[PDB]
Amino acid sequence: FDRTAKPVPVITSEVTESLEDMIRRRIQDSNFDDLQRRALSEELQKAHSEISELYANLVYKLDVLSSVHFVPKPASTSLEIRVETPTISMEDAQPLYMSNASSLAPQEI
Amino acid sequence: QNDLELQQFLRESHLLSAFNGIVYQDDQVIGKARSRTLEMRLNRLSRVNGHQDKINKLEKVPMHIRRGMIDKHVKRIKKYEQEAAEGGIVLSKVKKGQFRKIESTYKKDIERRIGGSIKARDKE
Amino acid sequence: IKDMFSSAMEVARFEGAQIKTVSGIRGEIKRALSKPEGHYRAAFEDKILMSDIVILRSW
Amino acid sequence: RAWDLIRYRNFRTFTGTERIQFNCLAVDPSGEVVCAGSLDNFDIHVWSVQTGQLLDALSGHEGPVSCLSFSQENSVLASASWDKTIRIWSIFGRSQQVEPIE
Amino acid sequence: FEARQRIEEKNKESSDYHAKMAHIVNTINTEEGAEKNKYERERKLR
Amino acid sequence: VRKLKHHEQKLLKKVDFLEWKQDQGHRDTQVMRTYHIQNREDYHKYNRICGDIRRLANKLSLLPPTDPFRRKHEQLLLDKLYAMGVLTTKSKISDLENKVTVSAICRRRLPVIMHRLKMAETIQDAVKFIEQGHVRVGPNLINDPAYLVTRNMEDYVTWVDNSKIKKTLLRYRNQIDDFDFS
Amino acid sequence: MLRRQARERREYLYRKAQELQDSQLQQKRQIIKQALAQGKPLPKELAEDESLQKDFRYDQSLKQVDDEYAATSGIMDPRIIVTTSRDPSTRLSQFAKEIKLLFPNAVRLNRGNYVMPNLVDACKKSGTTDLVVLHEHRGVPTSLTISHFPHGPTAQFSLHNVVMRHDIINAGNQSEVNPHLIFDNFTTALGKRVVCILKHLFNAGPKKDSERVITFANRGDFISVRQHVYVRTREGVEIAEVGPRFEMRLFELRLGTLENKDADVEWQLRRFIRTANKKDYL
Repeated sequence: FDRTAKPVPVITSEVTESLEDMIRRRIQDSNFDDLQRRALSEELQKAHSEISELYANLVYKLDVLSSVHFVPKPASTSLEIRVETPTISMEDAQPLYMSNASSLAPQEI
Repeated sequence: QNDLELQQFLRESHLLSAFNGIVYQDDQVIGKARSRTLEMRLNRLSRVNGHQDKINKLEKVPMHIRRGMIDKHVKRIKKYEQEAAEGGIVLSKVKKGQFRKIESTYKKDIERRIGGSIKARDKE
Repeated sequence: IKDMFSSAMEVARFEGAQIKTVSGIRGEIKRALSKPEGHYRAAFEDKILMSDIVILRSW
Repeated sequence: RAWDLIRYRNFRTFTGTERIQFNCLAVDPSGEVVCAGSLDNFDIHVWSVQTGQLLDALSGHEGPVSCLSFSQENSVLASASWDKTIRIWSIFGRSQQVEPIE
Repeated sequence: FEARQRIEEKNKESSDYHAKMAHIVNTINTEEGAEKNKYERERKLR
Repeated sequence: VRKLKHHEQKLLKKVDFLEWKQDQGHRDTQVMRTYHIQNREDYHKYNRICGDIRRLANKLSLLPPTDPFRRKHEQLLLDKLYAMGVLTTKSKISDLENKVTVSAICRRRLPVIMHRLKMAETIQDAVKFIEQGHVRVGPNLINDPAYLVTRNMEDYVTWVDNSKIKKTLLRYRNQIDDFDFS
Repeated sequence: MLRRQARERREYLYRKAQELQDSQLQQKRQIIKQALAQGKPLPKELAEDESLQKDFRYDQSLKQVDDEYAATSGIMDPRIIVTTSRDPSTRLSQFAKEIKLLFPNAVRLNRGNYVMPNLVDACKKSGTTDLVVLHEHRGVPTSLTISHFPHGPTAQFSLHNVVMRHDIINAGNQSEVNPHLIFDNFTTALGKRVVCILKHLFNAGPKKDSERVITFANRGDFISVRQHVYVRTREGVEIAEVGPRFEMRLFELRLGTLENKDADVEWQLRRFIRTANKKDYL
């Protein structure tokens, strides 16, 4: 008679041996299927600058139109230079002050 | 003859000089040169298998201003070639009913509005 | 399924075989039931009826 | 982001991983941890202040976290959100305990 | 055991038969339709 | 205006007192009739922003096809407009010329969102309801029709509590609990 | 977040339907891309449509993990609940203990009086990612269902040759370090789908000297799962066997969570078709 599906395989010593030396080949070649943890030109530069200022103005009015529920800009690890100066001088124009330190730490000097 | 970059540079030498060392290779070609260069390449590729009544559609221009466009362009062409017709230089050779392609042809984008030749006279 | 076998040994001999009803509903015999002897449990393509006959084509 | 009011410098900036906009915050009394909640994310973002990393994302509200506050004495976090629920998080010391008050 | 053996031998037999029939079909196609088209080509000259 | 005879219609063909060429086929009127726009200048206030998007999209497609500035800003603008809801798919960049459209910005308005959420039977009913002050997004009551509802901000479009409309839908299914006022 | 998750799944399957609908433009844009690349003439259908080329000016700047797992693949570690069927036997509770020790970032939940709708709702608003529901037959565990929770897929498997670490001997304690993975001949697209499902419930990026490994080796639609520790000798690499071994067979894979069974089936085992036992990953 004909039969519908193949039966479940019996796990014997030969199939465990074949499977183990498969694992040994992979594990000595480090064949592991793991998950892996996640200037130019003058004309090109000024084309970039024009579409940059267009992009800036358009994003501003899209945010204001959207009633500022938006989704933020992705990420930017930028680079900031700060000179040393008194934090008196880093303040607003008024008669008083709030702190007379220097903007750089001792371990930054 | 089967160099592709060389022959593309050869037949797009005119509008690169109209809308510019110089750049010619794609990944360096800024705006209007890029749009017309890509459009010229797509026209030249599609003119083989596409139908001749469907590949080169003219922009719809009214009669009394398209005819004036053609008359002023032919006046420019006659003035240019008539200017140096007597000269011994290698003026390039055109066919019989076509318009001579000049610097105002490449800059004014005139062939989208007037075609390369009056196809009613070409048909007759 | 009631009577094509006389014993659970016979059904054990024939496990996994493909059967079908006369309606062409394909099926497979799965396991012999314990207390009624030649009775077994089969699984079909969908719900068969009480007016059907299953068939094990052998040679 | 964090601001030293001596040297007038933004010395720390904390972002998430999901690009959301933050609407309320709450700091530790013993200011190791800052905490912030959004109106489009349903999570609470828990950052260390000493290092800059994202220490945790507390989850369990089913509505936008409208308000956050740390208790000033026993340092338990209270968040409350538009799913009609105030929720009390014991963050510190092996608990990870959540008590929701409807 | 007889289940696994009978299933895999039937699969082998079917996969052999399909290869054999497809082989004889397209050998009759290729090396006789070339002659059909050759006769049509040398009949079009008349 | 009087159905000119044959010699008159032949003699003055370009005469038209209603449809002009500067009208652009009355499409401000057409889409403000479709989406029930109150004031006359909302079409053109949206048309300026569609022209901004398409001007930047032209000037950005005129960059070379492989540089990361063009690819980053095209993808970034595409993501922003999909998240806002004007664009319906962030896949292809020809949406930044073809599918960006005053009707798309108008479909994102509050009564149209309402009517698609089945919260009102027509856009004019939705206009009447949010003028009468039944609709809040989030906690705060929204009072004007022109309010643009982004994709994440349409999850919070509900009725105000103590609404008569909320009361009659709850009492239609007689799930009205008078403890919480509705 | 009920309405947000419903409309987010709605927008995702709208975008997926729009992709398969307008995926012809992707490949004919590819045709005119390579026609620009090597200067060969363009077909009549791609030659007479003027709108596609003036969209191609815009579209010339266009260009593994799949749509449910792609957003947070290596960014965020998983969070797995392991629960039994209902009123489980003690050997199923031992097996659920062993599966929660198999997967790191997995906890175990007592099952009794938990309806599957509000269980799924409690998980997918408490922030868990995967649910593993284990079914038994008089001790012997017979099925496991994996449901990925932000409206992801459920893969339902049967388990066949189950030998348990509680059943063998006091061989010691487990390791619980982030393991290495081995997937042997998952060759079809269903094979890659099942690989992505089975491996986005392990932590991303183990150590390079992480001394435990777990293998999913396909042998004719019977994924043998073993787990091994190793220590590399001077001549080979010595494998010791630790933790449970079984064979799982996928019989269903559908595209919603566990609660509905109104989700669209991506694949399910056609058992009674005429050519059933003739192909693998059928």
